[PDB]
Amino acid sequence: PDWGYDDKNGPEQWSKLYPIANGNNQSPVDIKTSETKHDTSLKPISVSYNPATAKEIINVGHSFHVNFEDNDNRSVLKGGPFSDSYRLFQFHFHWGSTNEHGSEHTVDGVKYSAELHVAHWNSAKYSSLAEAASKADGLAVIGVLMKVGEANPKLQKVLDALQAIKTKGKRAPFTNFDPSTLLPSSLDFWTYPGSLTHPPLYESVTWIICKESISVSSEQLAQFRSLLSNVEGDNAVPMQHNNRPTQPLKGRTVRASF
Ligand SMILES: NS(=O)(=O)c1c(F)c(F)c(N2CCCCC2)c(F)c1F
Ligand SMILES: [Zn+2]
Repeated sequence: PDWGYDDKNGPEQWSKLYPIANGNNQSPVDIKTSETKHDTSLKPISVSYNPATAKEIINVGHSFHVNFEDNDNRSVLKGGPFSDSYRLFQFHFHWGSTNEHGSEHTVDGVKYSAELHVAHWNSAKYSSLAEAASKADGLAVIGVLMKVGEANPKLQKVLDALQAIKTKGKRAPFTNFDPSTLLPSSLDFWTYPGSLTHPPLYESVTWIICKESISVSSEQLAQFRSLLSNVEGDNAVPMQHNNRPTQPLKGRTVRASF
C-alpha cells in the first residue's frame, strides 16, 4: 500500500497522496479542557450492541480489526450529538512503540499508551459503509484512551485471538462479543467534527471521546506490538506503532457533555 507509519510512508508524508491530510477537519486532536464548550443540547450516549454481530478478526498489516456484521440495526449507537442511529461495524486499537505514547487523541497534551476506536456508520441516511465513509455525517467513532496500569480482563478474548492472526492478511472468526464491555463505566464525552485518522483521511467522522480512560497492562500492550506486519514466511516485522500525531483544530470547537 501507498501508506504506512514508517519514516518514508508515514504521517509526515501522507499529504503527498492525500492532500486532505492538511485540511480543516483532521483527527486526532489535543483536547484542551479550558477551551471546551459545555453543551446542554447533547444527550447521553446510548450503545446497544448484539454480541451475535461479531464476525471476524483480521490482520491488516498496520493494525488489526474486529469486524461486525452490519446488514441491519442489531448493534447501534444513538444519542450524544446525533439524531440518526449509527450502526456498529468495527473496533480496533492504536498504540505506540513504548508505554509513554500511543493514543491518537491527547488531553491537555497528555499522551496515553493506546486508544480504542469503536466505529459506526450512519444507516439512517446511507445504505453502506462505503457510501457513508466519504460523507460529513457518515461516520461516528467512540475513542477510549487507554492508560497503562492494571491488566484489563475485558481485553482477554481479543488478546487470546491474536495468536490466530499473527501475520498480514490472516483472518479468523471472532464471534459472540459485545464491545460495549470495553467502554468505561462513565460515558461522559467530548465531541468534535473530524476525520478518519489514516488514509484516506476523509473528514466524515463525528468523534465521541470518552472522558474516563480504561486500563491496559504493559504486557497487554506488548501483545499488540508483537503482531506482525509482514506476511507468513517473511522476516518478522512487528507492528510497533500506528498512531497519528495530533492535528490543528483550525477553529473547531470541542464540546463537552459534562
Ligand atoms: N482510526 S479511525 O477510527 O479514524 C478509522 C476508521 F474507523 C475507519 F473506519 C476507516 N476506514 C473505513 C472506511 C474505509 C476504510 C478505512 C479509517 F480509515 C480510519 F482511519
Ligand atoms: Zn482508529
